[PDB]
Amino acid sequence: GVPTYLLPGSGQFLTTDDHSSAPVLPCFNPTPEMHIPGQVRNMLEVIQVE
Amino acid sequence: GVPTYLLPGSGQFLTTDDHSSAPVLPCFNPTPEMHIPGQVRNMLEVIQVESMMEINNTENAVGMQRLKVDISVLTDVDQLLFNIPLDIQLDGPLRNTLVGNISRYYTHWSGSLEMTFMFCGSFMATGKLILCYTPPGGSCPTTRETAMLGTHIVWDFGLQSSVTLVIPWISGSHYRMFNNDAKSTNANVGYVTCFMQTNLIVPSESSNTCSLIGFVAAKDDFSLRLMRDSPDIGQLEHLHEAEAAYQ
Amino acid sequence: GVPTYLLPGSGQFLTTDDHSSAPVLPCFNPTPEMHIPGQVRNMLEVIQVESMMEINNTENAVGMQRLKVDISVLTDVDQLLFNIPLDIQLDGPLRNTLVGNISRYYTHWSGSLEMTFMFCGSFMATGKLILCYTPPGGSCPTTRETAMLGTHIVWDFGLQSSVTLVIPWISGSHYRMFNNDAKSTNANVGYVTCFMQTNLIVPSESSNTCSLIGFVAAKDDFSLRLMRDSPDIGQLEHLHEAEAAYQ
Amino acid sequence: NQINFYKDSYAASASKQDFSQDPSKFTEPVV
Amino acid sequence: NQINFYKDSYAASASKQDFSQDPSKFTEPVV
Amino acid sequence: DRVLQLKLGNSAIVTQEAANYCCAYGEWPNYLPDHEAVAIDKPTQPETATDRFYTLKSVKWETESTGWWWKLPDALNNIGMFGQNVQHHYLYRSGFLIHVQCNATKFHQGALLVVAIPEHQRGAHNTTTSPGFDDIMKGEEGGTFNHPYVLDDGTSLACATIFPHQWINLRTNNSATIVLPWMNAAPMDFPLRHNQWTLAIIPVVPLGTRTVSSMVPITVSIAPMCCEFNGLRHAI
Amino acid sequence: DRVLQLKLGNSAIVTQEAANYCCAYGEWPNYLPDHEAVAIDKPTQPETATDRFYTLKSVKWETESTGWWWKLPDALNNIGMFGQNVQHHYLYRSGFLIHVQCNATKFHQGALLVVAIPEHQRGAHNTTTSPGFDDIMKGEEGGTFNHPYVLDDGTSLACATIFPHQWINLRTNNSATIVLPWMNAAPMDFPLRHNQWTLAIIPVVPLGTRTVSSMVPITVSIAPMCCEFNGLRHAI
Amino acid sequence: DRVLQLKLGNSAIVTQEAANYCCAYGEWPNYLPDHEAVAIDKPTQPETATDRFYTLKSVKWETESTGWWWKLPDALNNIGMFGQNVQHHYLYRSGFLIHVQCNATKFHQGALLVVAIPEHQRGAHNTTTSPGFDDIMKGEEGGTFNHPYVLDDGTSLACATIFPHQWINLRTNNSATIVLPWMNAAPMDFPLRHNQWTLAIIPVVPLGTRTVSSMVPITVSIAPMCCEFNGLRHAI
Amino acid sequence: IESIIKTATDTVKSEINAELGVVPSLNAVETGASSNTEPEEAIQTRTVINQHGVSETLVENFLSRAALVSKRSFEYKNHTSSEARTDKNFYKWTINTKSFVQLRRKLELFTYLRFDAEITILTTVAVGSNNSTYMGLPDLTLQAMFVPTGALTPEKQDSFHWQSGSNASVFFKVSDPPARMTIPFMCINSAYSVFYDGFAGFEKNGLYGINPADTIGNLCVRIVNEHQPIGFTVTVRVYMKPKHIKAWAPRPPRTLPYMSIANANYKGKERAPNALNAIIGNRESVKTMPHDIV
Amino acid sequence: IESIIKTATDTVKSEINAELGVVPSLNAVETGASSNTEPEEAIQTRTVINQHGVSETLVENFLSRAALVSKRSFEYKNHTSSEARTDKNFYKWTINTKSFVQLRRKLELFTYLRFDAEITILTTVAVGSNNSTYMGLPDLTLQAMFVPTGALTPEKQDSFHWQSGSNASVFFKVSDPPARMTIPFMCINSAYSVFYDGFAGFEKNGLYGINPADTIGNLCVRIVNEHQPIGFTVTVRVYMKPKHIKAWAPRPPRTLPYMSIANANYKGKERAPNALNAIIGNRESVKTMPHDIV
Repeated sequence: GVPTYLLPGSGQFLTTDDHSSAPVLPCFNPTPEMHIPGQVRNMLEVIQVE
Repeated sequence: GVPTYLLPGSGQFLTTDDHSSAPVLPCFNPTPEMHIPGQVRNMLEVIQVESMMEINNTENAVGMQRLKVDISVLTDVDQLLFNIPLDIQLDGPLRNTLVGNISRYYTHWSGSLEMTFMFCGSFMATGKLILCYTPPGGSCPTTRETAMLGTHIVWDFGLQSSVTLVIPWISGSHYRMFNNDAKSTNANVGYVTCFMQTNLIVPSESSNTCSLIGFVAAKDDFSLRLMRDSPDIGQLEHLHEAEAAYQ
Repeated sequence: GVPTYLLPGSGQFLTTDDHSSAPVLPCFNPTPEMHIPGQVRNMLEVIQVESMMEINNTENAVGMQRLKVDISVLTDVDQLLFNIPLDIQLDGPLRNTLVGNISRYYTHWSGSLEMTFMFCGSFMATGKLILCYTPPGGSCPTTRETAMLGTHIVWDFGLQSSVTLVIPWISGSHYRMFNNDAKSTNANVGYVTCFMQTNLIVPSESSNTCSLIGFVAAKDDFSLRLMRDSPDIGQLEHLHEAEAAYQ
Repeated sequence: NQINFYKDSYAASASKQDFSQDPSKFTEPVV
Repeated sequence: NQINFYKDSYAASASKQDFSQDPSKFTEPVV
Repeated sequence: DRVLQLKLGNSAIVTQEAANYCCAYGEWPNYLPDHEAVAIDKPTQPETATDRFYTLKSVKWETESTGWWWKLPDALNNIGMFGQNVQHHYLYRSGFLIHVQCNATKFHQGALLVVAIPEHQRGAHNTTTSPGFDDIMKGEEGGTFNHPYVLDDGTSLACATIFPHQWINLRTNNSATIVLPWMNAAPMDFPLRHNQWTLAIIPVVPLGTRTVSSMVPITVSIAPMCCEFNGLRHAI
Repeated sequence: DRVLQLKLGNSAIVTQEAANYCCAYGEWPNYLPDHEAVAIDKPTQPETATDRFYTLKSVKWETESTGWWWKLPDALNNIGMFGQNVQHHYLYRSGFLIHVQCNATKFHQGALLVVAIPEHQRGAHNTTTSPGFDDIMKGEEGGTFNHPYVLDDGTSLACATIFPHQWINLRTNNSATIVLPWMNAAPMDFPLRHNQWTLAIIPVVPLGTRTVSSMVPITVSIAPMCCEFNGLRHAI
Repeated sequence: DRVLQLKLGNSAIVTQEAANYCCAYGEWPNYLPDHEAVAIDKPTQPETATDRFYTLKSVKWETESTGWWWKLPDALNNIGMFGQNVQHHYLYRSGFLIHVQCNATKFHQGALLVVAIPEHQRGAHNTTTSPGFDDIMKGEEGGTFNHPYVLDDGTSLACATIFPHQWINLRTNNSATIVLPWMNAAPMDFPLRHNQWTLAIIPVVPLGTRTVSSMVPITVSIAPMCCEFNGLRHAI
Repeated sequence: IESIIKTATDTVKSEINAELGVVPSLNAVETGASSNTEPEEAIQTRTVINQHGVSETLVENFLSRAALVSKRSFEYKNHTSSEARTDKNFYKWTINTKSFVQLRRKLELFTYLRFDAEITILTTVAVGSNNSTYMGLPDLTLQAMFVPTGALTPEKQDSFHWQSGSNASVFFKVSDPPARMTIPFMCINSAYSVFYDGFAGFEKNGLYGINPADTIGNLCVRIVNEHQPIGFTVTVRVYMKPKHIKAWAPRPPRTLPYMSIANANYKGKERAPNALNAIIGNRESVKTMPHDIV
Repeated sequence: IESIIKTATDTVKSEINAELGVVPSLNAVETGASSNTEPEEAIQTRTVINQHGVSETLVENFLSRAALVSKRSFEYKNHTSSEARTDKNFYKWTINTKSFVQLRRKLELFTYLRFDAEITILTTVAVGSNNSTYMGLPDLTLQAMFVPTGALTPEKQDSFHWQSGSNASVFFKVSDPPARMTIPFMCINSAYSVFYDGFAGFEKNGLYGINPADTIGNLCVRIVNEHQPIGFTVTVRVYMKPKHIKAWAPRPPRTLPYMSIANANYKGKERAPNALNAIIGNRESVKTMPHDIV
């Protein structure tokens, strides 16, 4: 809460980090998903193709 | 939450800190564990295993002769065979062991030290050894009658050919410090002085200069606190293939 | 969580702050507690123990003569034996005590001050002492009839050979300040003026210059707030073996 | 009121809650 | 006491809680 | 005042003009419990052989006598069976039974603060050098106070009654009794090179009388209660 | 002391003056489990054809003999059916059964630490260059120790008993037995280019006797237990 | 033959070629019971401080060596914590644990009757005068036998096996163990002026061998079992 | 005993208690401290409920104040060029409780003290007087490595003992919050003996009062950054806050000024107060009141 | 086996155990380490309950100390103008466990080590000696990119391999907390073989001990900011804290001084201790006690 000490990995820009960041439009609703064919959720779906 | 004030220990790099840090690959699954034999989860698993003491510790003893002590057929009784200083955190015969080198990664240690001596003579070489750990406070006993007042064990070689003098944990404090002074009350441990009991008798066709290998391990009552850098290793200069791992 | 704004008191080093900080050894188990006698968990445990007042406080009294007051066989009645200023936070006879020196680590104090006087004369030395704590507002009473109007106790020596004048807690405020002025309403405490009641009578073969040791402690109604650095000690210069603890 | 997030019990906040006191150790060490 | 807010199990705190130990692997590797 | 009988081993002390004793910090002396122990070797526990009231050399009390002190166990490091067990063992754990007899007449004026100081790290006046062996380990005879007014360590005698203390105010007290348990951060320590206690007889009121000035001895008799000895070695 | 019989395949070793064996790190050798496996091809599992106690060339023991070492599988990389499966397969997983026979008379004094080093990354004295093939892969004959006192890698022989170890202290032990399982971070590895184990016979006490100095052979017989072979290719 | 471990106090003796011990007259050593006691003062009971195997000076064994003897408690009257309790107490009651180590080779021929004589009232040859202090109380070093064939008292060595006895026949016995309880008509006696036991090492078969004649020590280690000390006085 | 009191205890109403055969104010100082309370005798008290503060004067709260233990101002320049004894951009400080008399006297009220040391390092950069120009204060990363007592300490700034593979080190900037760390209670005994009536070694030539058990360690503080062309006086102030205090055997407070870190040697001021022959500043007489109201 | 002990084990009370036919202290070293415990023989122990520390000496806690693995001081100037081999405002460091002997010896106690590497990068800026004037320490943003072993590494500061589209990079300032990241356990085998008795390639000319599986990667550390007119010695100190330690097959500690990063080649000091013929500093004899109490 109020007592917070900064970690050694604080203020750095990791490339592979996954922390949630700020929106720029505060109420942006994206266009809804349509069923585009061939949804790729893993590289193994592309890997096992000749 | 939102109101956050920085602590005085914020933004620092502690070496022993345990806070969780950022991943670099965001979905890295490591290779799964296989059952590699000998899983080591504590230093006490390595600590209670025997390891050769450098008992000889003498300039004529080169290499192989240092890890054994040459006990000979003496013509007279009540001589000191050898005496071992039990500074497991200071340079001595107990330094080049598992317990000594690993305990030198710590400043404070506790627990009983088992010390197993294996008689590496012939089968027909007979003799009794009296091994006496003396508690600190006085000088090292050079005579047996001053030595047997302490923790002494009498060992006939026989068929078993090895003994374990368990050095007990008698100290005023709960732990013993390193402190770089072997004279201190909280650092001096005692002296393991081994003497002839009934002399070493060998046949004429067996070697008179018999040899003894001693070991120090500990028991499960051993313990270590205040981790420090071990002085066994040391870097005065950047080694070879460093600056070639950079090029 | 993620939205965090720094407080104005963030990044500062408070001396009295209580936030948890980082360990340096990540798995250090300390040595376990033994029952050392006299566990001190509050200052009131040290506060209510008696401690010698420096009643004599005079340049001819050197050392040992300061902690006692020499009460003599007076030829006439109604003289002031001694008067003690009760500034427990200011330099005086109550300064060199447990309660004075420990309360000088605080600015605000409260509670009754017990003051036990032990007659260290002979057994045959008889006499009555009247000890009168006077509440502040006026001068120190040099005469007994002005003194007995306050909190006075009459003490015959007898077999018990000690009395306790309990100085009560009469003040306008809940606490008394240090404030470096002994004239102030919230700092002046009163005056313990001890007088002859029925004169000190000794035999000719006992010492006429009898001696009295006074003590101040407190009761469990004592209390201390606003911790400060005590002016009893002081560093104008870096002491010996400092800069030799660095070399 | 404790933000002890580290794995050591010695790293915690200064426990100013030990209100138990026994002055009779030092005031009345008799009988 | 763990502030592992990242999605990887390898990113967690140093788990100094593996108190299980078997010295008989190395002390008594017999029978 | 209070008649007190202290009987341990073969020794017994009777006093007829004593006060109640000063059982230190509300605890009796005790042997080392199993959860409290550090040394894994079995303690000696000599009991009645080393519970004896070892009577030390009495010191003369005069008008100018500043004070005296005997460090425990250093005062009994060479005396009796306790002394022999001190040289023969590297570790000990013994409490003490202080009895200080100052027999004086009813016309004698004087007050001895008998104060038991835990770890009297003594000071040296006008020098920054630490006190040596000849300034600390005086043994059975026991050191005299150079400056007892500051307790010879920079502290104050005036606050020394926080320590386990008695008085031999000679009005109605001729003998003092302070019962100390084991007082160390360690459960056991080296008796030859660490004084867990000391006993300081300080005449806060000196000897003053107008009769024939007789020799008043201050006799210190210490009975090591619950004495335990670990690490049996040669006589150090 | 303890009579031990080790029978695998067509081979059998009897010893009458051995100790209890040194089953390494408390685990028997085992074949690769299904959850543990990496290679999807079926392992060979030759069993009794490659469980044979392959007896190596015995090394002579003298007074000045520093020590000897045989890298596993490099010692058996060319010997027998195990050697043929080593050349014919790119992946293997075999534990080993070390039996070291040092037959000596009852008047012979000597102690061989038989120490099984996992990944002996050996060192070279007075040079920063890595040891080549001619300093590492000596094969069936097995390398002699240049500096066994430091275990020829900068470590210490004095701490080598943390490794799976036995002694041929010639008082009451003539033969040593160390039972190694598979020891690798990988489940399987190339036998021609990685030594998962090595066996080091180090005379910590050298051969000393005052009778007729006879030739004492150190005979190493290794039986590959639970040997598995994956990736059947040509003879490499 | 029989491996025997004797652990008391801080001391421990292991022997690998011993026989069964000689617990004397079928009784263990014991402390004084309440119905058996005479001295009304509390015994010391130092236990582990004085249960230590006090190893005496070993005597050399030759062909012409007649015999040796150590009187108990006179051998341990000055040695260790038992010796300190001997000087510090007028009464004692201690049994003993005799362990005699005579380490010799398997080619050595010899037989030592280790015989514990209760009240060896020794004789003097060709004189009617009683033996003095210099002929009886030799202490730690222990007297040599002038005429061991008659047990140096007019009796016979040939009948000495009625006493608590062992043999160090060097064929299959290298160490002897005789466990003596308290042996006196009184429950307690003066240790400085009465020897309740003695231990006599008599080479009934002397040292004979045709190898290199090495020094064979006879090492006597006595552990005072159930040692009790009464009448705490000054060091006599 | 068994008092878990959280405030000052209240007094009860006292009437005229002139009872023969009992007297509370008559006590024996020759036993200990007296038990004569306020409603017992010498005052006819009233029932006042005492709600006064106790948590502030807890021995925990008494000793949990972050006071200075190591103020070292070392220069940061080319020390390797020409220096002999001075701190070559690094100093090994033996962590002692005795360097500064305030916290020394505070911990020296007790014989034994079990505490974890919240070491907070506040480091300040100033420009040395040789340069005589500001040119900005640099952001300096400093390594404070806790070495055990008697272990191998570094000899240089880049001494290759600063790797801290096993030793615990904290890296902290000057443009940052001060380095807050908690040194454990690491004594081999169950408390820090703040006083030691004994010697360190079994030889007779040991130092008096220096028990290495109560010596906490060695803070080796260095600049991790290499040298600047401008020298900078880096004043590193280690403040130690003793936390989780368990205190034993309370003592007289130190009255005379301290002379040495190692021992408790004493020499008072040349006149009272806090003088060797007179701890209290002297009055004119026993009958003379200083600061009397007139 | 099945011991989940959390403290040191307590000893039980031992009496006189002189029993014929059994002897605990007589053991066989020719089997393994001996099982003769303290109450079994050689001491008549007492029942002391052992509450001593074990969590500090856990192999996790033994190896979870952030020790230095890469101290590289590279200049930050116009390196493109005239430099030949030196680090052109960037360095590719092959992440090895062997660069600094402290953490090298700590991880080289074990044959196999499964851990995630908490890489913490503490970077310090100093002014180089050519400028000889402070003029402030600049706030430098640095990119540390973890490249897989053998993959394409950058050749310049602006080499267009610093985009880090697939490679994982961390951007961190010098006026900031040090860069804390966790490199995963990324070995293709189930532990890092700290020693390798083998060769990397199937050819006979491979390097001994360099298994590329246990080679962690390549930390390519650069200044993201373009060059200043003032050159600055940027000393980047990568400290690696090995976390989630699982250790296998413990080894003798390295006694001789290390010579090379690549191999375990040995050459002791010119006299004992830690010499090739004598690891321990020599005494006068077997019967001579060093530091004996006198």
